[PDB]
Amino acid sequence: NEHAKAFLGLAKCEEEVDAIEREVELYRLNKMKPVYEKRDAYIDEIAEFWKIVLSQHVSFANYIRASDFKYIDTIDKIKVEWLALESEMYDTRDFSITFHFHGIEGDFKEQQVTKVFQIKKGKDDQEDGILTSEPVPIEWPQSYDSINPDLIKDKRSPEGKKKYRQGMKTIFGWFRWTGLKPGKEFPHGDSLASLFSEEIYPFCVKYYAEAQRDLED
Amino acid sequence: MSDQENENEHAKAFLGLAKCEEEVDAIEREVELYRLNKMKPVYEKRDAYIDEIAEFWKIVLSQHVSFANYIRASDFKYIDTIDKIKVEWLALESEMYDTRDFSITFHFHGIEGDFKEQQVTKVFQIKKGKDDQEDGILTSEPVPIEWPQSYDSINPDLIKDKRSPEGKKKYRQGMKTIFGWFRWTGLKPGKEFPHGDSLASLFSEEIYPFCVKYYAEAQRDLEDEEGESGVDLPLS
Amino acid sequence: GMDPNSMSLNDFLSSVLPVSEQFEYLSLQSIPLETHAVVTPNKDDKRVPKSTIKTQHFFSLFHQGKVFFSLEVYVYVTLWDEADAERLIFVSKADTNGYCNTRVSVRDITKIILEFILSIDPNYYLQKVKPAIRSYKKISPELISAASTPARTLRILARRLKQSGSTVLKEIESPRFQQDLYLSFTCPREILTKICLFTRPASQYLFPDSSKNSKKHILNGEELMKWWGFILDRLLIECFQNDTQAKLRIPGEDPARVRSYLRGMKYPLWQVGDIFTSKENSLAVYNIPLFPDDPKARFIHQLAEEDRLLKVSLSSFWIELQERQEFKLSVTSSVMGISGYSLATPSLFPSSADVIVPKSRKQFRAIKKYITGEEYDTEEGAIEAFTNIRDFLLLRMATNLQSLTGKREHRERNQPVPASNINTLAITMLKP
Repeated sequence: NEHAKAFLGLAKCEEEVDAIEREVELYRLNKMKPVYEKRDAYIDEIAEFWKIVLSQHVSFANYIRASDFKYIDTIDKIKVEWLALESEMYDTRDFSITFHFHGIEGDFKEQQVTKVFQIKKGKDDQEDGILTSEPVPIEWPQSYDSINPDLIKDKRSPEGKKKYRQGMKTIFGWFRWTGLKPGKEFPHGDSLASLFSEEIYPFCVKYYAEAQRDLED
Repeated sequence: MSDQENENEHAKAFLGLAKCEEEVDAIEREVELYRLNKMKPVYEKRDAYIDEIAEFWKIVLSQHVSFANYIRASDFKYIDTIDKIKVEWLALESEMYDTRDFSITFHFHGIEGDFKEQQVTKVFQIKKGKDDQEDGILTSEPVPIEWPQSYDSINPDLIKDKRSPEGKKKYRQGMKTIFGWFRWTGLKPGKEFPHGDSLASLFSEEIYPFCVKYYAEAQRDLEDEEGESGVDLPLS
Repeated sequence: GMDPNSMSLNDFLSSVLPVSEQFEYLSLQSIPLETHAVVTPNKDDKRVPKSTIKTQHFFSLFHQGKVFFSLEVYVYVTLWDEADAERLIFVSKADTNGYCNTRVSVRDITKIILEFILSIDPNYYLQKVKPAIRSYKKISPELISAASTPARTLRILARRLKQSGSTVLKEIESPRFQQDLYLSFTCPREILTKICLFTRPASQYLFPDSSKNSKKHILNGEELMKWWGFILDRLLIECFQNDTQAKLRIPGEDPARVRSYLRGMKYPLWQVGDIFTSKENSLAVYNIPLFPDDPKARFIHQLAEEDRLLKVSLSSFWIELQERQEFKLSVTSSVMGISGYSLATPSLFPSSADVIVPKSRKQFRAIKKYITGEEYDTEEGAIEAFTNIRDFLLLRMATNLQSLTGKREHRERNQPVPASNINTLAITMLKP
């Protein structure tokens, strides 16, 4: 009973710490907001910053088709916003992410697109929970309409089942990824997302430097 | 669009960016100090429950997989007598310490006729090396600890000639016990306890902080499940 | 099963070791685990596995207070519902550290440990099997399992104490629980047996930095391949039926070269190629077995990453595997495979003298790491390994490291030693 009292105490302790993780993570997220704005403003005076930074990332290239880079090269702003800052009802891991594309005159439309990702809870299989999104509208390259899902004739065709697949594997297919339709969506959409929120956006500068360290050589 | 103005706007931005990473760096520390302070009271609360539990440390240090690697298997006779581990972070006493800086205190219960009951404290501070922006390395100074009698033949204070061929073999053998680690300083590479620095961080970053996790894994009802937490899909 | 056995691991080893010389051995085994299928399945395929059982065997020998040899073998028993059953011995690695002072035949040691593993009744692994997933949703009261958070684990401990005065459930050891928490299967003793092996000098790392040690002779891809070939060769001769499939292949090398190496084999039916099937039009994904630390699997996982799983055939796979610097192979690395039936029906269920089975994966790893995580640039690591092994066994397992005396020599003997030991059996068993 002096022995059981203690197990309970520790269990309450273990949970104080959970609470402190979030409280710290928020603290950090707020200190970083201004600094990201300053930084992002400077990023913006470098005009091929994201082009460079995205061709040099090892994993990122793996998530998307070679063909996609035509369009990835037209990305010129990326802003991540941590939604837990806007409201205490989001996981500190929640964020929205906004891309601006310069488009390719006559093929790809210049556009700004935001996608949000929030953790959803499970029934004991959570592991913190899982990341999910909803489809956000983006306008596909005119080339890609051969594999644009909104623009395809029939999934069942043998041709038709192959194009929809190839299209869902593009960066654009990722834009309608939700994480709630297994084996029907862009592969590892959640991993690419976290990649942006945890690796690419927070350290893009470091990657741009490494990219230049690698061009000189 | 001048190659010169163009080159100058970039330098101005690059400068802005470096200035910005500095701010990030300062924030990391800020956040770490923030974290450490909110934990102090919570660690105290916890460690007091931990004392109400016997065999807590013995069990925990047997649950941690890598720890076993840093020491002689035979050291577990003595590791098993540990009933107290306190880590104190030194930056909380003074901003002149790295946030990675800490003193760690052990209590050994001792073993009848072999190992004396004792409390040892050992400090680990980061020192920065000249010309080396490495963040710096962890270092310590030797702390007196009374070796178990069974280790008399590899106790540095008992060996006759460290230099002789036999004497040197025995000294290196004691150097890879947990007691050799109490003597580790980090400033005599290849002549001390191996990876004393890795072990120290192990304690400060995992064993002490997460000890309750490791303890709970030793309480699974099936032997083959202690202590864990629980190929391809090629289509799309 | 529960009946006597005559051949033991101690026996196999002594037979192959120098007469009147002491050696300690460590035979370590994992708790047999229900696991994913060996070869990536085909969404629409001939036959689907009722179950797949994985067990690791790890061996070490020591002479005079120093470890000097190790062998890592995984055994897989695959059960089909309709299509019978087969066992596959994947030989992961065999290495030395070069700190054995007296001369021994490592080729023969390695051969004989494999014969021992061949002599093991498959059913031995099927008796009590850790499931891949245990469902605790059916069991009352609440258990502390792999997925329990530390806070829930502690609250359960607390509830148990207030109610019981103990944190142990007597219920675990009861018949109802033990049968629901493990799996059991059966199969024939005489089943198709495969052996798999990938020679690559870069795999030879059971003893880190043992290269640094002058005493150890490091083999090159070619020497290393031959070393193994000799051993597999002998297994075929001594252990398999003479209709057994024997394959060798050296990726990026042309078969006429390969064929020139098979020249030496005593065994008649060695062929260039491999023992893998030709499913989904020779697509590599569906024919390549994925083993631990094995180069084959590593590459497959890179394919998966570059979504090229549907774009590489088996033919293509060997050449690409050789082309990519990240997998090595450079010094003529090779792939050997065997498929067939052993001469003798494997009857043997290893005894406490044949194997040690640590209580969990963590404990198994801890022991094995005393050897594989030691540094061997100098002799002091071969001592450290032995000391930590002997000490750990006694301290945590109340076990002493097993000893044995070799009994083999340059045979000038009056009669063949196999026909000599049999006489001794006849007299002691038929007690005249």
